[PDB]
Amino acid sequence: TSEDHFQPFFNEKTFGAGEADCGLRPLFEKKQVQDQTEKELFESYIEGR
Amino acid sequence: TSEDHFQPFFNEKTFGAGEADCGLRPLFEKKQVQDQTEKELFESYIEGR
Amino acid sequence: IVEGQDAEVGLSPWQVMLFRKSPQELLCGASLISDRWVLTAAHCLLYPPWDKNFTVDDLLVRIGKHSRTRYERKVEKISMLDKIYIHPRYNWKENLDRDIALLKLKRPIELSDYIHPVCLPDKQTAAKLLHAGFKGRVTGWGNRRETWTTSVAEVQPSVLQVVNLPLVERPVCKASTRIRITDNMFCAGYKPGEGKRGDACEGDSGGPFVMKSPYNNRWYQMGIVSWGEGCDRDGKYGFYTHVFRLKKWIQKVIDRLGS
Amino acid sequence: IVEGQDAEVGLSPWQVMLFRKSPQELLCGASLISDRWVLTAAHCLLYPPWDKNFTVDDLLVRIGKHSRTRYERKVEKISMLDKIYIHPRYNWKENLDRDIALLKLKRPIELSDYIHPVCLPDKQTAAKLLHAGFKGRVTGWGNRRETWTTSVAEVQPSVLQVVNLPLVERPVCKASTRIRITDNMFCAGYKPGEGKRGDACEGDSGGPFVMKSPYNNRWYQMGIVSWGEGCDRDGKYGFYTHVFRLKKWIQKVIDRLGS
Amino acid sequence: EGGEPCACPHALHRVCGSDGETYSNPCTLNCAKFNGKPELVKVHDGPCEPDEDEDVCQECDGDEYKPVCGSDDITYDNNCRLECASISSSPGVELKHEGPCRT
Amino acid sequence: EGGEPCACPHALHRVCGSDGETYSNPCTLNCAKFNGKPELVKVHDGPCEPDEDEDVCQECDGDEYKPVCGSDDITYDNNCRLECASISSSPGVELKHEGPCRT
Repeated sequence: TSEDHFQPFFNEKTFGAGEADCGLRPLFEKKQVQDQTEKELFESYIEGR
Repeated sequence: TSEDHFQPFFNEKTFGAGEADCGLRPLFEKKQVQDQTEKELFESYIEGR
Repeated sequence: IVEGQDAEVGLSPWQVMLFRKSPQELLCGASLISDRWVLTAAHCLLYPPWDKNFTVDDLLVRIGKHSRTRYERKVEKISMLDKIYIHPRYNWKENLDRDIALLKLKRPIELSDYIHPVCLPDKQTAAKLLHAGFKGRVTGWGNRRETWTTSVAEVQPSVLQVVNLPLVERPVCKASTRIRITDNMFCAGYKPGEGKRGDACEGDSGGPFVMKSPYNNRWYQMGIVSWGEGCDRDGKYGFYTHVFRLKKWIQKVIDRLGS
Repeated sequence: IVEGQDAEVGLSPWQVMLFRKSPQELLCGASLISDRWVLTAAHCLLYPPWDKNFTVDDLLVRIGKHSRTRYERKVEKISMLDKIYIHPRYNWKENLDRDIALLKLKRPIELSDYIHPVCLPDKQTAAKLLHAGFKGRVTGWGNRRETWTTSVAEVQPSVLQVVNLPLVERPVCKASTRIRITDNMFCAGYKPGEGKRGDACEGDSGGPFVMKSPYNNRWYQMGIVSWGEGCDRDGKYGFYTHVFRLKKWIQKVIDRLGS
Repeated sequence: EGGEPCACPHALHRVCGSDGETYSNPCTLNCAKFNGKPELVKVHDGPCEPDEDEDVCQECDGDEYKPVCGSDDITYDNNCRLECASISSSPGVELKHEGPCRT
Repeated sequence: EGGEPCACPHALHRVCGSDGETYSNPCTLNCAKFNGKPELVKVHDGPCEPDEDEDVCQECDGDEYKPVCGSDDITYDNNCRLECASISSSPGVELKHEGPCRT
């Protein structure tokens, strides 16, 4: 998909920290673990109907 | 004592102007108006005695 | 949140709780977008028809929670607001158009396993993911039912609730309400007869509507709970602020400051 | 000034501001005693420990101001210096003993509603007013916090700050610091648990400490902000150069060796 | 009713109505009026009956005594009680200085 | 400690301390280096991060064009600009002659 990294839109000086690592939950994404209902979301991307 | 009431202690030829009516603020004393906090100063005058 | 299920611990590291100082009450939900900024629905802070207009002194923020009442000493963080920013074109008198507000934390919080920011969408993500039928996730501590205290199933949840819902087709959104929908809002939910239920509800405004990108595996905030007609009514859907659309203002506010 | 308040306009028309040429910084406070002489603290000009040893070409004086930074065209008067006079027995090595200096403006200032001199005390006034428990006033654009923020709020004020402070008994001053006091300095501030707070702070040096006479309603300058152990600390007080104690040198410089 | 009356923002702003029932917010109360109870009107703000005085600080229980003084000029047995007070007993309190309050 | 190295003259003379923060003057830096960071050291003068500069001369905006030549051999649109530069872009600049700098 991407090449270098994710999309850091805001300036760290005004925004603060966080953006670069955003969206990766430490107790799930970071540990290769899935929550009880994630599947249901991904499936809807393929379901179509 | 002089002409205003105060006592000009410095030599006007060296000090420059101002002494005669020093300490009287244009926007306050001259216009008989009290600033917001000076009430406290006169108050401490009766407490510290 | 109606017809939802209890969230797992740390399921939503970005869920924020807006707490009222006096009386000490749950106001709305919100989300952490960085170590110092929070995003909510402007109607939580300002809403004249209820005499509501809160200043940085009328409320605090609670980050890291799971239980809605108990002080969770080991994970919870409390903060005060430095500056509140409400979209200038926020229309509360007509249809809650541009229902958005940014809040700046007095001091940057320390991120942890339970406190982590959600991402804001970009052009590609907005485009690829915002398609009718695709599902997002809503979380909040709002009522689990419509009216106050009715059956054995009490109204307020003990812990954070979760529910996954489908983005609905704009024509269907419009046909559902007698209100003037706009482009700064979207609707989500199940159609009647589908036999699947679920919706946001009172206490949930400000909370995030997220989706997980299948390309980078991250979570993006696409919506903000805003309004609806009742909670989980047949034929009615829930409306959320369109976050991606309003991203120009968010940037304006955050970046056009320090220099 | 800490625990101060925004000063009214033209509250201290004798308030001067020592500005560094390059970098363009606020250095200290100062007071106007006549149309051509200014009174500051000598450590604002000469202080070998920091290498600081300014000359007339190293700074300018801004008078009539209220806003800390903006050039206020309608009131402000900017002036240069001709000669700097620092007390010969000024002691910066041990205790800032005799911390006083006179600055002569290169050209006489034009007085106005915002630019007017303070009076120096005389035996009568110095004696009757200089009694513990009595309140004087301090003004400046110096910090509003000791802790140069990394959290809470902001240090630098926007406009001139004011605070009133009680003179304390010499023994209390002496017992408050582990520094050799002198008769050429006094101290003021509230005692712990006295109900109020307030103190000078970085950037206020050279600023005036004044008292209003009930005998003739004029403002006399009794002290010059000098040094302290932190700003607004419990059990600590602020030390001010004793102006009357040094009025002879002032006279010696202006009336004979000056012109 | 139609839509407008029940089109309500999902925020909590509880009030107590004439029927002795708590309503999530004024919009919630009005939407009901236009759907059965035309006599419904707001009595006062806040729920009709008070909430359970839940023990929200129980996690502090047992903590060693180490007083801290809060910006409210109240001494607390420890930080846990201070921080817990900021969302309950003393909304917004902050640690002024360690040790008891000197006032 | 009793604060013997915290008795500082109340003047500004900002320095950038290795703390990563701006210190009012060298003395305060030193007092913190004791009460806190025993290894804190001054790296450079001036604040660690430059001051956010507003429009100092902002009041000269809208002023009539009446050029004046200052001692720095720079033409200014008007007096207001000259005065403002003396405490900013050209410290101590003063009026040399009226009209453009005939150079």
